[PDB]
Amino acid sequence: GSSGSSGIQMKETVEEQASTTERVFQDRQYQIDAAIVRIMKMRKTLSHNLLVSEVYNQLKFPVKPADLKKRIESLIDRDYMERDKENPNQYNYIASGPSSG
Repeated sequence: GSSGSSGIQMKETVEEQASTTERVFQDRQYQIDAAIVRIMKMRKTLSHNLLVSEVYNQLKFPVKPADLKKRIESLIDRDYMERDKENPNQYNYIASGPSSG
């Protein structure tokens, strides 16, 4: 949604410390799931290699194999992508929604 009864909406901060924050936990999962939905969508049908490759290009940060894979599988079961009867390496687009360009 939106901040709510707010005037301006724009935030941005930069921190350089080995330590790990908590907000970086949600931002990550989103960065991935988002990059996947965006990629898959645009590509009616994409494979694992083509996927992992595209996603990485969209993410300027290294992602773990457990998280990445998990994100995919889920999405697929989230009525977003389907595994080609032939091989589970290929995923087709199913999500329903209008588009402009």
